[PDB]
Amino acid sequence: RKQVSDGVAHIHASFNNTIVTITDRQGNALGWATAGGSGFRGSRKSTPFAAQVAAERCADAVKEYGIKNLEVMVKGPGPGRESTIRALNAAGFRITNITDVTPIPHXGCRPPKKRRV
Amino acid sequence: PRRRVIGQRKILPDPKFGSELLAKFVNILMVDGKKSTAESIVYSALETLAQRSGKSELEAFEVALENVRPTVEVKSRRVGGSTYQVPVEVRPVRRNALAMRWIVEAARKRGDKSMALRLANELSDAAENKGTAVKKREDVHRMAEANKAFAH
Amino acid sequence: PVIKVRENEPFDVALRRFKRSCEKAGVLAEVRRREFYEKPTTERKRAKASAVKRHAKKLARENARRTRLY
RNA sequence: CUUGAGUCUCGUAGAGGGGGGUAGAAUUCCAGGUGUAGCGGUGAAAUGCGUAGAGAUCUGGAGGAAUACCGGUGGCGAAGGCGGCCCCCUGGACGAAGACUGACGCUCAGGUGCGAAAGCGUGGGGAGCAAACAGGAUUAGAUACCCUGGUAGUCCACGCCGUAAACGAUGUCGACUUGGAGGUUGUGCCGGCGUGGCUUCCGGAGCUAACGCGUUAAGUCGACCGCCUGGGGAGUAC
RNA sequence: GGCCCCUUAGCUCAGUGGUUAGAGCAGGCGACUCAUAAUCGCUUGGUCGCUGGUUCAAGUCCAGCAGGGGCCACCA
RNA sequence: UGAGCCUUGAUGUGUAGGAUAGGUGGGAGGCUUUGAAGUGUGGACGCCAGUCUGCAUGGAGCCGACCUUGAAAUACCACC
Ligand SMILES: [Mg+2]
Ligand SMILES: [Mg+2]
Ligand SMILES: [Mg+2]
Ligand SMILES: [Mg+2]
Ligand SMILES: [Mg+2]
Ligand SMILES: [Mg+2]
Ligand SMILES: [Mg+2]
Ligand SMILES: [Mg+2]
Ligand SMILES: [Mg+2]
Ligand SMILES: [Mg+2]
Ligand SMILES: [Mg+2]
Ligand SMILES: [Mg+2]
Ligand SMILES: [Mg+2]
Ligand SMILES: [Mg+2]
Ligand SMILES: [Mg+2]
Ligand SMILES: [Mg+2]
Ligand SMILES: [Mg+2]
Ligand SMILES: [Mg+2]
Ligand SMILES: [Mg+2]
Ligand SMILES: [Mg+2]
Repeated sequence: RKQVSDGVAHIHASFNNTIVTITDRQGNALGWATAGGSGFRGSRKSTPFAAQVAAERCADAVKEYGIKNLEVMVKGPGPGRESTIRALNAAGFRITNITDVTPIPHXGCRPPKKRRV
Repeated sequence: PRRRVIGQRKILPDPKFGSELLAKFVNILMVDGKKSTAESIVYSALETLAQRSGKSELEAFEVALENVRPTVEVKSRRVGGSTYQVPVEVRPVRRNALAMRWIVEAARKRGDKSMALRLANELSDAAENKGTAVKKREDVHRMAEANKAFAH
Repeated sequence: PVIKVRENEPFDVALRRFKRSCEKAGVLAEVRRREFYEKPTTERKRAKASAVKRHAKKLARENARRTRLY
């Protein structure tokens, strides 16, 4: 469709799900996939296996651009932080950089209250 | 048990073929301690299968047995107080035992005129992926495949 | 946690050093800590408890030296 | 009269107090680009959000509240309490050498002042959180614990209220009485040897019903004040 | 009076004229658990309104007649 | 950035099957160094089995029906 040869993989790994998106160097999205869309509901949705499946589907879907290199930016504390990178490497891409971009307040706002389970 | 002490009991091979595996098969087929009846049934059915397939008694039986042995199974494990179904890998002796039990139980629940004919038909149909034993193996395999996220 | 893959090394070593850098940075500890609100009184009490337990453990470890088991 | 009490000269450490200014991270909201089928939440679900284009990702702007790391049985204050950075006004504490006053002291019924959070009045502000309230679950029932939303309030100025497990459950002031291991902050002599202030842990005599306290006493004594007299009714009625 | 949408298994809905009739819902039989609820696997289940003619091949062609809705008409 | 028509070239693999098949059709002679069997450079489409197309070498053949389909050669061609 339009050759790019460079991309950035954004990983959003929370405690309940994981979302991976591929963008150009300028932030323009090209494709995405989630663990919940791959056929995993509830508890199964929050396992590293679902994360790697979603990563490989995203690599499948973004093939029409001739992407050769990647840099990874991970945010979130979820289980699927590192299996996603392994799946991306096994998809054939070349990995250049890895960075953590998880937000931290420098005080900020007030969090919710403890759950009394 | 609690102490991990138990040993293993030896078995004696069948007279006319000299294979312990047919001995275990006869043992599983035996009811009420009557071994002679079980050996009669096994020999008749196995020779009928041999003359129908045309190769021999032993290798036809082994070929039929190869199409039923499972590879993965489901057990239950705990991680944080909750129990999950998890796939595990079966051992060869367990594979043979499961295959033999499935063949015998599938054969018993048929509608022919004799037990030997039932067993012969079941083995013949299993030697080409058709019997209910093959169906049960497929059911177990796909059930294990569904619960794959929980392994490791 | 800025990692640049250098020249001619496999993927596993880069992954491991990235993991150790992020473990050093104390990121997941912060995400765990800032999840809910904790009253000032609760935090002060927990700090005092931690200090007391540290002191007791150090004294017990030191005291075990003089005695022999058999 | 000078040994208690106080004044003067030189330095040190400090989230001690009142006022003004300013920075960076994050949440929320508004406008735009890419892009396409889910997101969110739970033990599992549902309510809720989305093909009228969400969630994810990049750029620009608006506004409020709080100051990650340093950070520590560290520090300061009569107590309640005090934490980003810079300036202005201001109170206390301690150390070294000397001069000056001449008992000027301690404690205090009534009296006066300060005093967390919630709450009340008038005028502003409102991001996040969240009593009341609504819906979804769970349950024999669930006016709850869990989920999705959400208004007073939490923020500022001025004024009331006067209470807390306001606790070291230990009133203030002075004198005397074996030791050990640390933290923090001054100073003298040549890393060693001394000498002051505050503070954490253990332990001897002694004391205690016991638990325990032990030079920062719950040990040996002196001055003054506050309070107690079996459990309920009651810290209630008039 | 004029447009339009709604019959396909038990229901609701996808179905391209060539060798397709599919999906979602209940009941049933299993699996995990000492045992439930939650999860997971396999299943029971078609007259596509009646008739017509065009192609090698008519579920997909329209033709004759059905039941209710959303807007707009209308001076015996 | 739409709609309408006018302009050409592609376009559509039941089973069978030299075959990625709309009918018809003057129809079986055209094309032929107005560079052909079969190569190499090279692009396109593609149910990805194969067709279209630029160039070069080569240099000049394919050839209808001829046989399985109901059908053939766009071998020249009008019609949509
Ligand atoms: Mg928040
Ligand atoms: Mg939450
Ligand atoms: Mg005084
Ligand atoms: Mg008084
Ligand atoms: Mg207040
Ligand atoms: Mg008010
Ligand atoms: Mg007001
Ligand atoms: Mg109300
Ligand atoms: Mg709530
Ligand atoms: Mg009060
Ligand atoms: Mg009181
Ligand atoms: Mg009191
Ligand atoms: Mg006093
Ligand atoms: Mg006593
Ligand atoms: Mg002590
Ligand atoms: Mg002492
Ligand atoms: Mg005393
Ligand atoms: Mg006493
Ligand atoms: Mg009384
Ligand atoms: Mg009263």
